Amino acid sequence: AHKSEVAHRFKDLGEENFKALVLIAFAQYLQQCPFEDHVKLVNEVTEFAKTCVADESAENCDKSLHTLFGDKLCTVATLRETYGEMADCCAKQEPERNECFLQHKDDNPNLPRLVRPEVDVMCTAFHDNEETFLKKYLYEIARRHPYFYAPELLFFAKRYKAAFTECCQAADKAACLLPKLDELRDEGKASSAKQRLKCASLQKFGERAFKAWAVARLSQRFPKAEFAEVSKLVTDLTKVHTECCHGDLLECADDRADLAKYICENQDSISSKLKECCEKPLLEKSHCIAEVENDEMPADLPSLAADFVESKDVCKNYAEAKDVFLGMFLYEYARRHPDYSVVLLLRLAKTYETTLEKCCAAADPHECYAKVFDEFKPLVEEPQNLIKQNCELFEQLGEYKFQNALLVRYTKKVPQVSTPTLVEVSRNLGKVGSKCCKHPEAKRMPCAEDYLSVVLNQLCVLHEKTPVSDRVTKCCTESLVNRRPCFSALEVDETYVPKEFNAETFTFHADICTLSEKERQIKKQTALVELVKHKPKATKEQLKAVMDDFAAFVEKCCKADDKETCFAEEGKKLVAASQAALG
Ligand SMILES: CCCCCCCCCCCCCC(=O)O
Ligand SMILES: CCCCCCCCCCCCCC(=O)O
Ligand SMILES: CCCCCCCCCCCCCC(=O)O
Ligand SMILES: [Co+2]
Ligand SMILES: [Co+2]
Ligand SMILES: [Co+2]
Ligand SMILES: [Co+2]
Ligand SMILES: [Co+2]
Ligand SMILES: [Co+2]
Ligand SMILES: [Co+2]
Ligand SMILES: [Co+2]
Ligand SMILES: [Co+2]
Repeated sequence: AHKSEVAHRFKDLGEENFKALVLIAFAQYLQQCPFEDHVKLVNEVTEFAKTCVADESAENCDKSLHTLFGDKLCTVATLRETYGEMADCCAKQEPERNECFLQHKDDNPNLPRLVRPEVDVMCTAFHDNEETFLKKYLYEIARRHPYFYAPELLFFAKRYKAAFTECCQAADKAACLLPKLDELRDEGKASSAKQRLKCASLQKFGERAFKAWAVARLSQRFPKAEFAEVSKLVTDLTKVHTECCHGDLLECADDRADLAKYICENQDSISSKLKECCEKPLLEKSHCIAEVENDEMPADLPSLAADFVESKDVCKNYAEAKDVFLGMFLYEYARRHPDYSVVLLLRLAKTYETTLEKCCAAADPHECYAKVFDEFKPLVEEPQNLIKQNCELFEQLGEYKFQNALLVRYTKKVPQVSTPTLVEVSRNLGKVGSKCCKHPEAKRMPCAEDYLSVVLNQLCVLHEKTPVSDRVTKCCTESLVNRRPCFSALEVDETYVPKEFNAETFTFHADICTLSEKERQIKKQTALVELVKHKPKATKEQLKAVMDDFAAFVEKCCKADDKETCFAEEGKKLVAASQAALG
């Protein structure tokens, strides 16, 4: 396989893992081409690989995968028809050609939404046409998420299969399945957004900013590891994110294996918990190490007060290699705080920095910087107090009513954002409450950071494409440490011009009674926002009193025969009282 990289990779990867990545890849570059067309390209390329395994001497096996992929893209007939100047790439050398192709990938393709089929239909297809069933999904998921790291999407497509295995052969397949599909969807939609943010935050902020976030996260993960070790990994980890964001998966995947290789050797130098993962095969090893549990910190926890306070060379050591010192601070503090959000640990370091800038210029440095660890406690409480205020509320209200609290809350704060956005974001923010309040107190803040980050990012992408607010924009275009407290610090818009009434917005029909919870709930939540938009000035009590009356209205007309007249004639009456109530 010296001659042929193809064969080299068709052996490092399964045929099954290969065929899927080739499919993923082609979708990701050629988003508009049909499935049938692609599975044709897949098989042409697969048959070609095998040939090279047998004889690496076979013609066109010697070629680099870069050259072979491009050659196979330019094979496509509708390349000039559908993809225009993407076809012009095909006239260039393979350095410029591949880079050309990457530049034409649509960050947001305009493809219809994927409408989930009824379980019965799906399960039938899972049985009768499994491969076809499972490959379209990778296709549909990939066309829509072109920059998504193909190997991650390979792990997602197999957890998918395990749900049809489990939920299809069950009494109630629907009630079983759709919460596992919405679950994976949610985990997959998160992972997509996490990859954008990671790549975005590398360019929109410093490599320093990324290296710092990295120090802190890896110091929690591997607490029993020297600054020098941690430091080295931060470097290699940056190298890999900088490359994977360039977009070349081949080098990206290679670097990862190499890094994982380094990690799996030297494992006693890094962490205990890396054994499981380190056994795993190529693509998976890297995947697992990213997710490995935070290793236990050494029993001996030397006071960080001794080194960074209550010492003389604090200001000396800082003067030379301050970013080593700051880094050393952050490392030391990070491993002694795996329950802290990373955006917090960084905030603390920007403090220690900010402090030592002032206090080293000071006449008495020792007495100047003696209360730095007291400047951290307000910063630890703010995110902790919002964790408890919010998880308190959640338990009382349950997920739906929690969501509805958030809807009313945010609609007043930013009434300009479309009802659909507000509804999605609030729903999703509910799931953060569900996901993370089930985590114990320690583990709560990391959890929040992960999910908020994506929810907040997705929001911050959507909005900026179609801006409606100054205050959302300031927060999105702001530091990663300061992005969340910026949103938290939002207040109600007192300048809003209440929306006009429209009865159809508050009309309702019998369907709702038998509808699915999700789609029923969303119907009601649209109304809630629309209500709050139309009457922002209204009290909790006032809105509750309506919500109580709307509730009973449904409970009634869904226990009615000829519900349709009920809904119309009680909806006329409900609407009228409501206007009276809030008018
Ligand atoms: C509104 C979502 C409900 C779930 C709990 C949210 C709590 C927000 C505060 C915690 C933020 C942690 C990240 C950070 O340290 O900035
Ligand atoms: C347009 C949607 C705005 C969503 C705001 C997300 C805020 C995330 C942090 C939660 C902090 C508590 C709620 C708040 O007061 O903002
Ligand atoms: C003032 C204009 C007419 C308003 C009509 C009532 C709309 C309220 C719908 C809110 C949904 C409540 C949530 C629920 O009960 O699950
Ligand atoms: Co060979
Ligand atoms: Co190899
Ligand atoms: Co059968
Ligand atoms: Co998506
Ligand atoms: Co390359
Ligand atoms: Co390289
Ligand atoms: Co002292
Ligand atoms: Co967790
Ligand atoms: Co303003």
